[PDB]
Amino acid sequence: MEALVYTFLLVGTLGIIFFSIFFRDPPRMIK
Amino acid sequence: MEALVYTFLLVGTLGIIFFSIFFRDPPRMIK
Amino acid sequence: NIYGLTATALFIIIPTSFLLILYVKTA
Amino acid sequence: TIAIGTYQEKRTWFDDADDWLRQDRFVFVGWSGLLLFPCAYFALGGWLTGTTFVTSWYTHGLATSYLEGCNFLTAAVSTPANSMAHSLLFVWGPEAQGDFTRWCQLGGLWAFVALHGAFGLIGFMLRQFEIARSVNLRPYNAIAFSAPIAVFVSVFLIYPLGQSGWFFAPSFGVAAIFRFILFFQGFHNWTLNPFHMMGVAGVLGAALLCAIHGATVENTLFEDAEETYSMVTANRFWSQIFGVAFSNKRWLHFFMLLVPVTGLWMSAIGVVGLALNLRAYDFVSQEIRAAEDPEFETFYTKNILLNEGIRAWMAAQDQPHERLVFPEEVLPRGNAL
Amino acid sequence: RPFSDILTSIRYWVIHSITVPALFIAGWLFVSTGLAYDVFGTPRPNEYFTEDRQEAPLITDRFNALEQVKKLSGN
Amino acid sequence: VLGFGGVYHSLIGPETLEESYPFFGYVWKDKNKMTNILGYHLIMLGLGAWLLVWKAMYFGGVYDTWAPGGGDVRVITNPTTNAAVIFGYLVKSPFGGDGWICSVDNMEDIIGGHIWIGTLEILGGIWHIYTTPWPWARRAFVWSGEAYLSYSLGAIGVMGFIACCMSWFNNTAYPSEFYGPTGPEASQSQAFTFLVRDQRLGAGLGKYLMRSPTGEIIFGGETMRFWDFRGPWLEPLRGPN
Amino acid sequence: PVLGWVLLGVFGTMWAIWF
Amino acid sequence: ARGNDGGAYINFGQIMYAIRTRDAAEKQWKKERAGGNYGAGTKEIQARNYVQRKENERKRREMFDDALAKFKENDIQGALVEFENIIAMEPRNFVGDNFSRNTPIYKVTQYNIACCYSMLDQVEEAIKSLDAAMLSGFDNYDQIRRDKNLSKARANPKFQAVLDKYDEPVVNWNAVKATFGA
Amino acid sequence: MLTLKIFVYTVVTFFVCLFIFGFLSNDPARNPGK
Amino acid sequence: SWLACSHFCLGFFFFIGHLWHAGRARAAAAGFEKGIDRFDEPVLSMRPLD
Amino acid sequence: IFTVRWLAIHGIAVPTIFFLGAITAMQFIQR
Amino acid sequence: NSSLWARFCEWITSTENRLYIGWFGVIMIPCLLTATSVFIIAFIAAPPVDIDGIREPVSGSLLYGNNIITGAVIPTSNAIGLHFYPIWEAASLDEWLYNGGPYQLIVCHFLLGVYCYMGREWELSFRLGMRPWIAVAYSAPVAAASAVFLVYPIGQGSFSDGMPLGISGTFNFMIVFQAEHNILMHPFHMLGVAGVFGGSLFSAMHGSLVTSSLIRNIVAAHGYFGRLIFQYASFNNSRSLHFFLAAWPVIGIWFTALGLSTMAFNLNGFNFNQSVVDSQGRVLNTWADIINRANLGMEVMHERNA
Amino acid sequence: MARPNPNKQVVELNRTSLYWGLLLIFVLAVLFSSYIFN
Ligand code: CLA
Ligand code: CLA
Ligand code: CLA
Ligand code: CLA
Ligand code: CLA
Ligand SMILES: C=Cc1c(C)c2cc3nc(c4c5[nH]c(cc6nc(cc1[nH]2)C(C)=C6CC)c(C)c5C(=O)[C@@H]4C(=O)OC)[C@@H](CCC(=O)OC/C=C(\C)CCC[C@H](C)CCC[C@H](C)CCCC(C)C)[C@@H]3C
Ligand SMILES: CCCCCCCCCCCCCCCC(=O)OC[C@H](COP(=O)(O)OC[C@@H](O)CO)OC(=O)CCCCCCCCCCCCCCC
Ligand SMILES: CCCCCCCCCCCCCCCC(=O)OC[C@H](COP(=O)(O)OC[C@@H](O)CO)OC(=O)CCCCCCCCCCCCCCC
Ligand SMILES: CC1=C(/C=C/C(C)=C/C=C/C(C)=C/C=C/C=C(C)/C=C/C=C(C)/C=C/C2=C(C)CCCC2(C)C)C(C)(C)CCC1
Ligand SMILES: CC1=C(/C=C/C(C)=C/C=C/C(C)=C/C=C/C=C(C)/C=C/C=C(C)/C=C/C2=C(C)CCCC2(C)C)C(C)(C)CCC1
Ligand SMILES: [Fe+2]
Repeated sequence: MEALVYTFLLVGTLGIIFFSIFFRDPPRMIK
Repeated sequence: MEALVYTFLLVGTLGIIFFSIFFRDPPRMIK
Repeated sequence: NIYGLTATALFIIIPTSFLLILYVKTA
Repeated sequence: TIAIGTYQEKRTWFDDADDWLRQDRFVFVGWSGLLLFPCAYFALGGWLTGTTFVTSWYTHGLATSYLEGCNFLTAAVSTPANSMAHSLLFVWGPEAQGDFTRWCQLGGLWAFVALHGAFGLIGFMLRQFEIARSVNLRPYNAIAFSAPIAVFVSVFLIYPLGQSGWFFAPSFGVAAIFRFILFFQGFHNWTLNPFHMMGVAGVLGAALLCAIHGATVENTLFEDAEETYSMVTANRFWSQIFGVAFSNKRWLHFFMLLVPVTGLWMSAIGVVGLALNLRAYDFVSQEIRAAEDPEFETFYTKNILLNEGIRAWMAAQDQPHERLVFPEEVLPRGNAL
Repeated sequence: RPFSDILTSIRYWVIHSITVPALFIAGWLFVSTGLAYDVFGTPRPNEYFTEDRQEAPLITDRFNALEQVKKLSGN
Repeated sequence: VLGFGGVYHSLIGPETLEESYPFFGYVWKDKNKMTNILGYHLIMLGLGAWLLVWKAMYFGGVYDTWAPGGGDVRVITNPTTNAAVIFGYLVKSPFGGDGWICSVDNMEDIIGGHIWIGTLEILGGIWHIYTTPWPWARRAFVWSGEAYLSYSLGAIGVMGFIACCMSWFNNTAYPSEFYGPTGPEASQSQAFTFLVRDQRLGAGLGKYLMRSPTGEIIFGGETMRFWDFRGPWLEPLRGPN
Repeated sequence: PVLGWVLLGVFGTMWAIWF
Repeated sequence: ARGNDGGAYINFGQIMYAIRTRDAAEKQWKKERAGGNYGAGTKEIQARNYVQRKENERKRREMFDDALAKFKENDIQGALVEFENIIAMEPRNFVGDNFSRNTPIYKVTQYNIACCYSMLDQVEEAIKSLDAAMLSGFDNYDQIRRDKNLSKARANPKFQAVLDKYDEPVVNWNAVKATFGA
Repeated sequence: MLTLKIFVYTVVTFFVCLFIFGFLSNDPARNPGK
Repeated sequence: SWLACSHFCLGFFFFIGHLWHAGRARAAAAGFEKGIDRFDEPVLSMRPLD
Repeated sequence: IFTVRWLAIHGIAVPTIFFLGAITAMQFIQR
Repeated sequence: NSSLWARFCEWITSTENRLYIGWFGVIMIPCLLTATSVFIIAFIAAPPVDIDGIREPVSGSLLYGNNIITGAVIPTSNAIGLHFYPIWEAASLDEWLYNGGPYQLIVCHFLLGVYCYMGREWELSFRLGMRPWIAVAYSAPVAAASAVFLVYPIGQGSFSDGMPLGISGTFNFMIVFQAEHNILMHPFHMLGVAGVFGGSLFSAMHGSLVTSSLIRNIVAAHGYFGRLIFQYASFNNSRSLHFFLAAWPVIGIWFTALGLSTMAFNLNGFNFNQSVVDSQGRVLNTWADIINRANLGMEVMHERNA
Repeated sequence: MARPNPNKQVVELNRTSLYWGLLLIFVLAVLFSSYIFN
């Protein structure tokens, strides 16, 4: 069962990477 | 190894459900 | 399960990528 | 007179001394200089004297000095014998009883260097605080030095304090530090520890950031108050190549600070853990699997075997106070598996 | 004062020329005459293994450490 | 002599040669005379290669380490000029078992290759002296001194890697008698000597030989990785399997 | 010879399309 | 130099013809660039510049079509005016996706002006325009020597001088023949 | 598996030809100014 | 061993040299080796990355 | 002149020269 | 309108994509994706590999009782050696797995991908009109990766000597490397360690100084730095400071990569064993001798003979 | 040929069509995977 947990954690990290790459936040002013 | 494949497919379907609820598409005109 | 696994993998990658390409080109 | 707050009061010798201390010379003494300079000078002098002349024959059984024929890579100031426990080894203490020659022979010079160096580090941090106040800047530089201070305290003070004695602290030398590194690997499995893993990432990522920032700022320069490089071009480049890129100078130059400090603090916490033999040595599940199944083998099992080899083969000489004698039939060997 | 003034000064050059080599030779003599071997307690090549003890020394004592170091060393 | 010449040309002499010596003076952006210089130096290199060939075939011979009963200097008389074998090395794979041009075995192949390269270099120099780059070449290159330097740097770095590998592995252009044994050679020598000493006292099979993945007999033990070794002292003892 | 055949096929295909 | 609103400052076409024949909004971006910041004002400046570039290209294409129509009606005059207008309002520092460094219509405009002056009696300006076209990267060299419109320019030796400067004979037949003879 | 080898060779050669022809298609660098 | 090590190191450094000088040569030929002109920068004429 | 600069320079230098001489002599010690 | 080739070429070299592709991305993207997919599949589930070629396989899959910290992609078998081992040369898929072919596949595709990644860095730098030297900086990690995965196996004559694509595998590689070669006592590894530590130091110090500078500057920071450690005329220009930042770690990593590559041909680090002896030629121990004892333990312990 | 086709159009699918397509592909995979694996 541990393999499922490890794989899910890795996939979640990759999903966060994908979200950060593509669903980026538009810049604000001043920044 | 099959249990890994089934779980990913089930999670993949759930992931699409999350996208469709929240990342909808703004309505067009006429529609 | 080598042929069973590859058939499942291709059935996911090939259509999903094709749909994504069309959506990108549309937008 | 000096104006303290709304009211103005008469001067005092303290004010004169403070005025002299903060005079703008080549060397900024400041109040902290009264503690940093003597301590640092004596730490450097002690290390140099110990490397050049003092020997380690009576404490470790080694020959660590230039006078005995050692390079710069082998000379060191070695820790006192294990029989000294955690004595501070004052030159006037009950061990040396004021005899300089036998104080040096007993290994007290290591304690001299370590204590004076710790107080020199305190003095340097205080000086970093002081100069920032004089120039009226936020003292972020001093807060960064907390990482090396924590590393020094964890490794040279907290660790031997939790062990049998000073004898297990790092000795001030190159080969001696390599010995310390191998000792932690063999006995503590330090590599597998989660907190070292989070310190290695810090240092390697810090080097990565240094290189990338140096290269980017130097390639997006403007041709020839105002910044000399184009933030827009760098952001575009690193967003189309990598995927994400900085867009805020403050955030970038604070991330560069944040990475190494956090890494070193994490490693220091890990070493504090090791100080009590509180090791992350093994995974029980794989140990059981290997024991019950002789044909099961991973890289972790091989690492465990290598650690066994290091311990068994080095303990004979690395720890003379135990008087260990290992016959050739009990030393671990690869062909015996 | 500026670096150039001291660099081109005459008093500085003469005093340093007459002083530095004396101190270099003083260090040379300190090493050669064997005084360094005594003040710091470093054994000379021959007296590493005394007749009484043919192995590396060992303290195994804390409060009586001075006397035991006296005995272990060849004095 | 070269030092005197260089010092003269550097200290006292025309800084720019184009004013008084149109033959030697040049401008980087120009393409005809840069190719002229390239052709001259190509001819020089071809002459050098042909000098090596002539030395090998005439006025003494090269040291061939594969001669029977220990190598000796031999005068090469039948260099292999066949195009197929010569270019087989160039098309040869670089991975284990093949090793690109590091697998040259007999000095005949070396001399034949040098014949071919000298001829090609002389022809290329002649061609370049009398020709200007075609439009596609002019459209796919940067024509300045630094660009030529960059191309030279890339080529020479690749050649450095090739020389490293050739020196490490090859043992025909680098006879073991002079450069010592190679790593694989040393391992195979150790295994072979152990086998010989064992069988001497005794007086695959013999607990020193095993079967390679393909299916032929090779030296056993940890030295099974070096079963591609081909040494002059050991070929006589090797059969089809 | 699979390499040679494949390369000849791919090069010919590209050239034929152009011609 | 073409002005913001027509004309010419040191119509542009009308003036150039005879000679040859003879902050408030974009402040936030500046302040952000002063520091090492990207921000949002830079984004609006980028969008404005991009839309302006697209509109400019559209206008240049339309007036190129207008000049072609004028040729169809046999009006060299307004067509040449349009051509040098197109040239005048070319982007200052344009890097194409294919590393071109010049807008693709720039080369054809240069060639069209060269042809216009080839028909017109005055020639040397045709040579200058052809040289500019060659430098801009008019890669195809065949109608340079085949077009009947350019025969008048080909009469002048400077035509062949420029062509040899850019299109040089690949092989020196004279040198090889001389070497063979000797 | 001859089919797999042929497929991989075809893909590799296609991509390499694409690379080479793409780098050929570019035009030489030049400075519009000066 | 000496020959292989020395010439591997030299080959690696000369490959680094190829990279450096080739990049510089192409940039200089293009004309923007000295830096960004600060007046009409190529990035400012691109659609924002959204 | 006996300012802080002089004191620091001499304190760092005098022992340095002493030690350099000591090590240079140490080189020739017969083994 | 425009031919299909024209549109497709324009798309590749288009700069409006979220991630630039370019002409180096055509080779980088498929290679990197192949390596990623094969690596993920092999890590999650792959049969044990006979690394040593003695019919004693090592299991490194996540499905064969390994953690994340223990799982790895075991390198090819010793029997294969340096021979090319694609799928189509193996007798059968199970045989291919049992000899660690996926490691070779991943290494080859990954190396191609990283080289093309360096090329792509240069090409986008050119497209944007900036000076093209980020690729030179990137060449350092690429050089180290090439040394670990390709040059060292070449020198040692087998691909089983490359670094396993795992964590505990990395530690095992490092320990065995120290056993065979004194990596610690080699000047190039010392230069690498100095480079990494100096990179961390300079990153922290530069970040702190710049952050404390921005208040709502450069002269004040320079004055503070000069008063701090007696360097008033050190890195006054911002350009010089940033070049130094770039140069220090890159030079360090270049030298450590070269050190590893040279050790691949058995040119080890310093060896001060029994260097100090008293009269009558009796050996006096030193720290180098204890390092030697540890190295001897590691060496003797992994020599698994059959 | 120089003349373009007068009857040349462009395909286009909105985001809703994407979501239906992705859901159909994944749901079919969920249903049929057990049988393919068998
Ligand atoms: C590649 C190197 C090189 C090049 C390009 C030149 C080029 C030139 N030199 Mg320099 N020179 C060189 C090397 C070189 N020289 C060296 C090594 C020396 C030291 C001896 C000199 C000493 C020297 C002097 C003192 C003078 C020149 C002059 C000249 C100019 C006139 C040519 C000439 O000497 O007429 C001679 C040309 C001939 C064709 C006569 C016949 C020469 C035959 C072919 C000799 C061939 C030698 C042979 C190939 C050697 C091969 C050795 C190989 C194994 C390495 C010309 C610009 C003269 C000048 O104008 O000043 C700038 C001048 O006064 N040179
Ligand atoms: C600010 C500079 C400074 C600092 C922080 C230290 C700190 C230290 N030194 Mg170093 N040292 C210094 C300067 C300094 N030293 C100088 C200038 C010299 C050259 C002479 C030395 C020479 C030296 C040697 C040779 C040794 C040390 C040692 C030590 C340690 C033990 C301290 C101790 O017990 O001493 C005494 C500490 C105090 C007295 C603390 C002050 C407490 C107050 C003032 C007492 C007041 C009581 C009362 C009012 C006074 C009496 C009144 C009476 C007249 C009626 C400690 C780490 C020893 C050590 O640990 O080495 C291993 C050691 O062996 N130091
Ligand atoms: C006539 C045209 C011509 C010729 C023949 C050469 C020839 C040469 N040039 Mg070049 N050069 C030319 C024009 C020419 N150049 C022009 C126009 C320029 C621009 C100014 C240059 C600029 C230039 C530079 C900048 C350099 C050269 C160099 C060289 C020499 C390199 C030798 C070498 O390393 O070979 C390697 C291979 C061999 C040596 C093998 C060949 C063996 C010999 C030569 C052939 C055997 C027959 C021979 C004639 C007998 C010799 C007898 C002798 C022992 C007495 C070579 C002699 C390089 C040099 O160092 O010159 C000294 C150099 O750095 N040249
Ligand atoms: C160091 C020596 C040297 C140098 C610097 C050059 C340099 C040049 N030569 Mg010359 N050449 C040489 C030796 C040399 N040549 C020799 C010895 C010969 C005799 C065989 C020739 C015969 C020759 C001819 C017949 C022609 C050139 C041409 C050219 C120019 C075009 C670039 C090029 O060579 O194609 C490099 C290739 C490309 C830029 C395109 C890539 C195509 C593939 C990938 C590589 C070429 C195939 C390759 C050789 C076979 C192995 C393939 C493998 C890499 C996969 C360039 C100025 C051409 C030109 O215009 O000059 C007049 C030309 O037509 N050369
Ligand atoms: C024959 C090959 C060659 C040639 C002709 C040139 C020529 C030139 N280079 Mg290039 N370069 C080369 C190889 C070459 N380089 C290689 C292999 C590298 C990679 C390391 C570089 C990296 C490089 C850079 C980064 C720069 C140049 C620059 C220059 C120009 C000025 C030279 C200079 O800095 O002054 C003389 C150089 C020095 C005084 C520096 C010497 C210090 C070195 C590091 C000492 C090393 C000694 C050590 C024992 C070497 C062995 C190390 C061992 C580990 C292998 C000049 C046009 C500069 C320029 O302006 O470009 C236009 C510039 O910025 N080059
Ligand atoms: C081994 C690595 C290492 C070294 C040698 C080092 C050294 C230094 N860093 C300094 C600063 C800094 N380093 C920083 C962050 C970091 N520094 C790091 C790693 C290092 N930093 C890392 C990893 C980080 C990231 C968190 C910051 C943020 C700063 C500073 O602001 C400061 C500076 O000004 O930069 C220039 C300087 C402080 C001067 C000083 O101690 O005053 C004199 C004090 C003395 C002499 C007392 C210490 C005595 C020591 C502890 C006793 C031993 C002495 C012997 C000689 C030891 C020999 C050991 C043998 C093995 C050779 C000094 C040059
Ligand atoms: C073709 C090449 C493809 C490359 C694909 C990989 C790209 C990686 C993208 C990393 C995004 C990380 C999230 C950033 C989150 C984010 O949105 O940051 C955004 C940030 C920019 O922030 P701003 O400058 O807008 O900040 C403004 C301030 O007001 C603060 O918000 O970017 C960075 O600082 C760079 C940090 C890089 C950090 C790299 C970390 C890499 C970790 C990788 C771990 C992988 C584990 C895998 C396990 C199996
Ligand atoms: C060998 C080469 C490769 C071959 C394979 C290629 C495959 C290509 C993709 C084919 C599929 C495309 C699907 C388009 C999907 C799509 O977007 O359609 C959208 C379409 C309606 O779109 P409109 O015509 O309104 O859109 C107009 C334009 O904007 C274009 O979308 O609906 C349909 O025609 C039927 C769709 C399938 C039916 C959907 C509902 C039922 C299935 C879902 C059931 C879920 C489970 C429920 C029970 C648990
Ligand atoms: C312990 C003691 C003390 C004190 C002490 C001191 C204070 C000392 C000092 C000392 C010192 C202060 C020392 C110094 C030394 C120095 C040295 C030893 C140096 C060396 C150098 C070198 C070795 C160099 C090298 C080099 C260079 C840089 C140049 C060229 C290159 C080379 C790299 C070669 C007290 C009183 C507390 C108590 C009693 C005793
Ligand atoms: C003597 C000898 C031999 C042989 C030899 C030979 C045969 C040689 C050949 C050689 C060759 C046959 C070579 C070739 C080479 C090639 C190359 C080197 C290529 C390159 C390419 C490039 C560099 C490209 C580039 C580019 C492109 C891709 C396109 C456009 C852009 C550019 C320009 C970038 C033998 C073995 C018999 C024996 C031993 C020795
Ligand atoms: Fe910065």
